[PDB]
Amino acid sequence: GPSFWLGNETLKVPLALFALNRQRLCERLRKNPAVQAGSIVVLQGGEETQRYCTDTGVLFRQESFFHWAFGVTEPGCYGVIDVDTGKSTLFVPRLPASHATWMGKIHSKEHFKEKYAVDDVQYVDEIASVLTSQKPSVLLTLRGVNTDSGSVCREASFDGISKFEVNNTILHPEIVECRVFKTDMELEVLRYTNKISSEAHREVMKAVKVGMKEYELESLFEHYCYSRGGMRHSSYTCICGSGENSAVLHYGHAGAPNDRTIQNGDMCLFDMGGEYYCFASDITCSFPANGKFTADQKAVYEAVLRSSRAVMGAMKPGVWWPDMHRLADRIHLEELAHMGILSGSVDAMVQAHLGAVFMPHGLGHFLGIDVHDVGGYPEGVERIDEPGLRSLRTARHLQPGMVLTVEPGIYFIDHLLDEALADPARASFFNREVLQRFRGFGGVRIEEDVVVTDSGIELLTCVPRTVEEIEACMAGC
Amino acid sequence: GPSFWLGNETLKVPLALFALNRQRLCERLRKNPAVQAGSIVVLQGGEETQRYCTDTGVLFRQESFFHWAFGVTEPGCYGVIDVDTGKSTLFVPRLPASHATWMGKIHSKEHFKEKYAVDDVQYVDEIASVLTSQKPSVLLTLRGVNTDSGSVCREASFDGISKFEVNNTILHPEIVECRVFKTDMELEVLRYTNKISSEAHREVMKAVKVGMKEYELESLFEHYCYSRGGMRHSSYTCICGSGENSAVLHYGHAGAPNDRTIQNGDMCLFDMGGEYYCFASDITCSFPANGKFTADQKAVYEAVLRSSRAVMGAMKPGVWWPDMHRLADRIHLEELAHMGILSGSVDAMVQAHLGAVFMPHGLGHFLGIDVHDVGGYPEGVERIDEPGLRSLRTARHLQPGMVLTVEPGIYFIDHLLDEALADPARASFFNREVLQRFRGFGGVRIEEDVVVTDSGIELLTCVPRTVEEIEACMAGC
Ligand code: NA
Ligand code: NA
Ligand code: NA
Ligand code: NA
Ligand code: NA
Repeated sequence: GPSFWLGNETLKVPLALFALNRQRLCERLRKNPAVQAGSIVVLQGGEETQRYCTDTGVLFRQESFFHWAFGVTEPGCYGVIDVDTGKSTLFVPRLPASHATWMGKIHSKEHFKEKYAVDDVQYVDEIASVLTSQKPSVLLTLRGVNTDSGSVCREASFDGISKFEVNNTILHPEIVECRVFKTDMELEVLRYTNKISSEAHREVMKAVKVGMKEYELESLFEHYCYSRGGMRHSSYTCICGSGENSAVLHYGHAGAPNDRTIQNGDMCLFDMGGEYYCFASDITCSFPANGKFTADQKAVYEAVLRSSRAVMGAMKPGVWWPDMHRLADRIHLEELAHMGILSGSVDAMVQAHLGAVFMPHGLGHFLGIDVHDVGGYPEGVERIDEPGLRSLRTARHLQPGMVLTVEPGIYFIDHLLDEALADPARASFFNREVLQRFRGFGGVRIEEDVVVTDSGIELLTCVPRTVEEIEACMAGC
Repeated sequence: GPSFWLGNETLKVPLALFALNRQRLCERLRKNPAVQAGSIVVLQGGEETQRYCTDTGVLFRQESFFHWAFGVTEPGCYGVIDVDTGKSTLFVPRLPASHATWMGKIHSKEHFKEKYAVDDVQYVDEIASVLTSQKPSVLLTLRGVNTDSGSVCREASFDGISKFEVNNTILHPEIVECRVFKTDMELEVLRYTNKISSEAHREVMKAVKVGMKEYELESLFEHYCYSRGGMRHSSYTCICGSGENSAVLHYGHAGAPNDRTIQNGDMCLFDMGGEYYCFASDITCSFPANGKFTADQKAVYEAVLRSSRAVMGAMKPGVWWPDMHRLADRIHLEELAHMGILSGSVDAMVQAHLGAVFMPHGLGHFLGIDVHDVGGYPEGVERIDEPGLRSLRTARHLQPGMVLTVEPGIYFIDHLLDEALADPARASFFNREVLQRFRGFGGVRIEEDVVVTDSGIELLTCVPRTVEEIEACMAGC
């Protein structure tokens, strides 16, 4: 059948991918004992937006659940799925015949039907009529709480919906759960987003020169991803932290917009990932600006390399994700002790949650259509109220088909260091004369994207990682 | 004093630019007989947003009126200006000390005071208490209708505002009028945005090759603008129309995403403009994909060049903008007749509104902090209900300090030509034996940004324009 493509060397994504998603959603819904026969899933697509009160258009990116189900790139659509039959209907805007002037061809409904391989296409203004005709028992709409933002999903509405029975509680947990497990077709797209983003990271490492602004590398990264990968969007705002900014976890946003001059001796921590057809990638590379690790930089870096590889090697079905977080903590503490920053029993350090002083964020998260993907905390899976672990975006056990980032890091963050040094249960583990050398060091994060397999993981990311590989890459070898 | 700068060769913009805007707004309001003594202007800044229900952040860009008055890059602020004294107070978010875990150093109020050169800085949650202590007579808030989008400006609101007298009618027309007339400091920024965008257009003409995707040039343009000009945003989504797509006026949006392969013999129409520190640029260059104009391409192109230069030569204070639109129409019609596409009396063609068949859009618009800048249709200025002229974004008379685009074009749009050919009042002008050669030609638009001076215009844009210049640029001169 048909495929989404941006030509050149970009990936052809079969529209069958979305058909399979629709089938899987229906299969799950049919197993749910609360679901009535004759139910119809109703999703509302994103709409075109403008900046504030202006007419300045914002580039449209589809809403993630709607994209998962339909793969539709146009704004202003709806999509419905008969649960019992699996039959899909796309609803497209009826554009005035007088509109070929400003926006482009006025495509027929037949064009959209063949483009998206759905069962039927109707106009948005006909939705109440078309639904009334099907005599559904209930409309299943999307409403629930995203566990990363705390936002409530936008439930579909249309002129005439009040005439229907509507259930807005059943669908969200089921569609979330389907999104958690990537199909083989979805994995092909994620391999591709990781391929292009990995190439772009390598180009950035080759291009970095002392004296550049951080944003020069952001620009280069996005230019590679778009011109060579067809990635018009990134998956999140690029983090190009250099020097002390590598310790700033929330960096690159408008209040800290990648505007520091990279200096000789600085570490760089670049967390960037292109998006292709609404599928994410998320990769972080850390390396010395000047292309040569100092002894202290090599020590910190190789500690995170060790925890990265230990977590990847331990991951397999049945592994509890918080145990991976604690595994990384333990390794970091051992290496920070080997380095002389810490002294004493690593067992006692773990008991005092010292790892969270150095890695306050979660070890990694699900990834898919959203970079922080849905389904980390379904009902019955509890957040753990401890330093570090409270920041984890899932406390689930791993299963085949889950896609995770693995992103341990070690940072020297003054607020956290100083808090630990004030606490008698934690202060004694520090050698202050050694820690002093590391104030302003910045931080190192190594982030890989992986898929859980039947026996372990498959790594999607392909960037230089050892000190040797990084130095050779940056030397222009 | 302090300036905004992104380093390297980027423009240093003094924060005194915004202080001057605030002073101008107060001087205007002091002269307004309806403004009460002790009035305070209250503006609310833009807030940080995420994609839909996800935690994926959208890169924050300040709201335009708020930017014009304060130049503040951070989300979540408010700003007030005492009218009688001109005293400015910025209100900033209160971040808890623990956010230093994720954000590095949390900036003090003093930091923001020095950064923005305002008189005072307070936390947002203290706004009601601070205003109460000032004992203002009335708060002047922003509400009015944007004449391009039809949207209503977001009026400031905070907890406790109901305890004050609020006027939401006076401010909008006044602050809009200040924005219409650019200061010397603003013109320096618009000259810079034109310089960078001009260079980037030149790089695109040098790089275009038959066989590329349109979006490869969008990517290159945006990369030049960000890496070399510090332009993180474009002023609007890039329009990169090749071949038939050059006749689609706002091509490049999500539904038509610059995804055509450029062919030998195609015309390209590239409408792209970087934004620096929320100041716009808007430039359109038209040129043959293969670097060599055919006779037909040269004739259409030079017709638009003729109207471009006639309008620029005619613009001066006191000129009614709709007269410039009609001037361009007349020239296009003369030239289309001189190339054999039309025959008969140009006077009769103008009476028949034939110009609007070839140029269905307005001649040009105000430009400033928004690409389609505010103030085109203040109370008393009426829209003209005629083809072409109906699309004008202003019917004002020109005055010194206004900034306008001058963007005549000629396009071969099938549904417009077909309408004309089906209308006995218009059909007779066409020579179908010559017209047939231009079906699928696309279109040409030449867009310059200019400032109205005391006696004429200043051209901001600096790209090759003659056939000879364009061929030389594409040949790498
Ligand atoms: Na990341
Ligand atoms: Na991540
Ligand atoms: Na393993
Ligand atoms: Na334009
Ligand atoms: Na324009």
